[PDB]
Amino acid sequence: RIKDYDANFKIKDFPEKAKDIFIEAHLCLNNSDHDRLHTLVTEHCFPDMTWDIKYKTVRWSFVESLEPSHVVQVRCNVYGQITVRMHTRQTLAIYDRFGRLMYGQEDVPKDVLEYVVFEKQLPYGSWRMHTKIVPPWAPPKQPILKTVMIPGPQLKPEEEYE
Amino acid sequence: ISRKWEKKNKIVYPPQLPGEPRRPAEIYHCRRQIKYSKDKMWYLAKLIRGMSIDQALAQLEFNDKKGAKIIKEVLLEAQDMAVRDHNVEFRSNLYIAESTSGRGQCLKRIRYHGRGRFGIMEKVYCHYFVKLVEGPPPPPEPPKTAVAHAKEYIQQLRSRTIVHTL
Amino acid sequence: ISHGRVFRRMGLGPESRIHLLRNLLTGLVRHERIEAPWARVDEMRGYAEKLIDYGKLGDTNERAMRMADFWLTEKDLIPKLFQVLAPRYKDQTGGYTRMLQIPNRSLDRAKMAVIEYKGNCLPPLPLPRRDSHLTLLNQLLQGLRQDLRQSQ
Amino acid sequence: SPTELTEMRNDLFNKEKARQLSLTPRTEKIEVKHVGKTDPGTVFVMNKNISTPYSCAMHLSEWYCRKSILALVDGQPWDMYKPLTKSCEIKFLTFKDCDPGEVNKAYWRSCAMMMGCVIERAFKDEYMVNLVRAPEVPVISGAFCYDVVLDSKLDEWMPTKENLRSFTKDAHALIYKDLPFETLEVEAKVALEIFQHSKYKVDFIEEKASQNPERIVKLHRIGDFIDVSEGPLIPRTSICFQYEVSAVHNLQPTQPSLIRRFQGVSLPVHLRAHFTIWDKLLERSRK
Amino acid sequence: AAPKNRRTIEVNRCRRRNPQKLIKVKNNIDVCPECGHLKQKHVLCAYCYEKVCKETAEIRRQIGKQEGGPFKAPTIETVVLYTGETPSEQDQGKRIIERDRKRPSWFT
Ligand SMILES: [Mg+2]
Ligand SMILES: [Mg+2]
Ligand SMILES: [Mg+2]
Ligand SMILES: [Zn+2]
Repeated sequence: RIKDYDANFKIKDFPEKAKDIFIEAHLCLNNSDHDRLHTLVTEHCFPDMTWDIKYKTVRWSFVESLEPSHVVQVRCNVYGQITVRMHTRQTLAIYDRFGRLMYGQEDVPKDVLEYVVFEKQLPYGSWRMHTKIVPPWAPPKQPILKTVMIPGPQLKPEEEYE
Repeated sequence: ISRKWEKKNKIVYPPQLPGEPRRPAEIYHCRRQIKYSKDKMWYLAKLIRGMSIDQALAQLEFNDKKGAKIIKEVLLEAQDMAVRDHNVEFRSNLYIAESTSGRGQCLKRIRYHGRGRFGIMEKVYCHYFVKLVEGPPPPPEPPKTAVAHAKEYIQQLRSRTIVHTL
Repeated sequence: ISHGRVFRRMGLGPESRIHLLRNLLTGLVRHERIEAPWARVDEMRGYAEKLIDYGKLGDTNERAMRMADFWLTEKDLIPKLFQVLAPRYKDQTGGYTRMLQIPNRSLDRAKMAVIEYKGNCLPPLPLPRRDSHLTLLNQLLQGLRQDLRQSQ
Repeated sequence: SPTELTEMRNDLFNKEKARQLSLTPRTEKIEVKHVGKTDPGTVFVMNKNISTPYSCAMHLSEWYCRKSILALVDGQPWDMYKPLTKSCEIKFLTFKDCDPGEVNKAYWRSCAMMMGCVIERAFKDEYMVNLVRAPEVPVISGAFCYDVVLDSKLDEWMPTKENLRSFTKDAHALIYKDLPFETLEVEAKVALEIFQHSKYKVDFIEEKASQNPERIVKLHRIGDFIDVSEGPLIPRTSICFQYEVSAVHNLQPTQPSLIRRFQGVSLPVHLRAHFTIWDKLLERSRK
Repeated sequence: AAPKNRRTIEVNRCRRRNPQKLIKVKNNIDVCPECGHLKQKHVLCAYCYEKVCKETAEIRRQIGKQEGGPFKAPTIETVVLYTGETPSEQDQGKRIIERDRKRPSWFT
């Protein structure tokens, strides 16, 4: 279906383009380039990437890809979604409004395995990141620097704790 | 109308260098168009000015003025947003750096007097502003001792010059 | 100058004061716990104690019956006064009422208090309790007491 | 020299702190649940070996920090500044609890430690002072006791009222300084390395290592003052409000050495006693 | 009498910021050991008092339902019994107010 709609697509050549799109989108997140983000990721992706990062600086950098990226699953007014498994190595450093580090290390690289789902709209559409599937068996993410308090039930006077 | 206080929370500072003191977090909050006189609100603002968040809440919970409840609600909202969005680790580790009351947009009404005469009432509204700064409240300025006071006097004496001469 | 004046000036006059106290005291007899402005509760506490004494006097006492009839505007409470409260306090000689200040009224920030007859069926008030005997200061004072007792 | 001894002891203490904190790199998250009566159900996701019950109190409110002297972690008492080591149940203990016994003991030990520091730093250089032990006397005794052996030159010297008042002044200077009670669980080997110049402290460390299954010992510092603690201590010296070195008594078995017991009495800010009650307490503590 | 001159903002600030005007800090506030909410030392805890008042309201509503009308105050003592509780020998001969909930821990 993808080939009958486009006539110049290559599944074998897709992974390099997908990796380039991913790197460019994350660099756009780093530089707060929403205009380029809207071209590199879908409208279902952009809010997920930007909402919680608003008012904070992210220092993201891709250092290397451990194993070559390769397509995994592809399905299809008509959209086509391609799942690409990438096991690469990246860096993070997220700071507060005040420039205080709150996640990751600016230099230490970390190995990340992820499944990026790209989508395309079938005249002027293109391939843009649509989602990231997180395996239920995914290793726990890096712990946060600051401690957290989770309030218990804010009991009303009549209510009693259980 | 001006709404710069709300925008003051949107300033993003550049990342701090590792060899730099940790910048205390600042959270600006406000409530607009409170049905309360700014003059009366000023007393509550002055009361809680410079105190820790918990102490301010404690005083406001037992002060009888109407504005006390409004200021308590504003402070609670400020604490919640400081924890959720401004990366403040501890709820209690906040102090009121700034607290002021501003004039709101008021409405003019007529008060009827005895002989067909009248006065112009003003349905007074006021704004309320708070800045919460992370960290323990700054120690109160200790009263200047006799030693320092005499030191200042002696410095004044030493500063004397032969005026109006070569 | 109000030297020695022991009665507050309440209501619209002396009669209105008596009637306000009477209504508060009837409510107290009915419910065994009433929250009302602090000054009014303070003024009515003595009258509550006096009704308890008059109920102790007994049903047959015509003077006590007349006092109860006047003070209890709801006549169903006179049998209560004479058969539930006075028998309850027969052992006691005084202090039938517990009065405790309450957070100020939300409406006008009035000083309020709760007054109850002791031993009522209602849930106990959050009474203020003295520090435990096991505190540091209390233990030191217990040591003082033991030393004095051993000396004597 | 005493200054050299203090400097090297503090250096060893700091190296031990650095080693302990480096033993657990990164930030491992431990869940500590507030099993206390009020604010029930609050679970704190703290940093392991870094966060403290004081950090828990800071998360809760300022009143917790001001009023909480001890922390029961999984049923055991903890210093408010002792880092937590695992997910657990936490309950803050104040002075005015129903059964303040543990808090009383901790305050009592802390007062004894402050007395020991004052004793060691009060005497002149030419006189040797060696702190032997802080007996765990009950509060009912009316006075916390600290045992010291002074120089043989002063075998017939008894402190005067002015000397006792100077000791109280030094203790109040410490209180004004308001130093935290830093704590560590350090192996008996390092404890002996720190206290190699005090046979009394060495043998006390040996007894503690024998009592506990491992060779772990509670080592506490107020400021530039390392000491062995029988148990948990209070957060900061500023907790103390009234503090008085009441008297000194020589122990009967004087033939081996003069064990002089400094007896004092104290009360925290939360339990201030009136002037007359305090005077009576001083009279009863002078015994 | 009318003002002879407008009082300046300096004089007005003096008058209205004189510490006699300013609100006084209250040092009698303390934490309630029961619920942990703030309370003035002499005043009863607001949270605990509200608990007691709501339980009292429920009990009084049950009392009214049992009475069934005005001027029907009982001539005997009253005892409140909760779910899973039976009258004791002392409770015998006393009007039983049944509450459809577990007895509160504070209530005894
Ligand atoms: Mg007219
Ligand atoms: Mg006007
Ligand atoms: Mg009047
Ligand atoms: Zn309470």
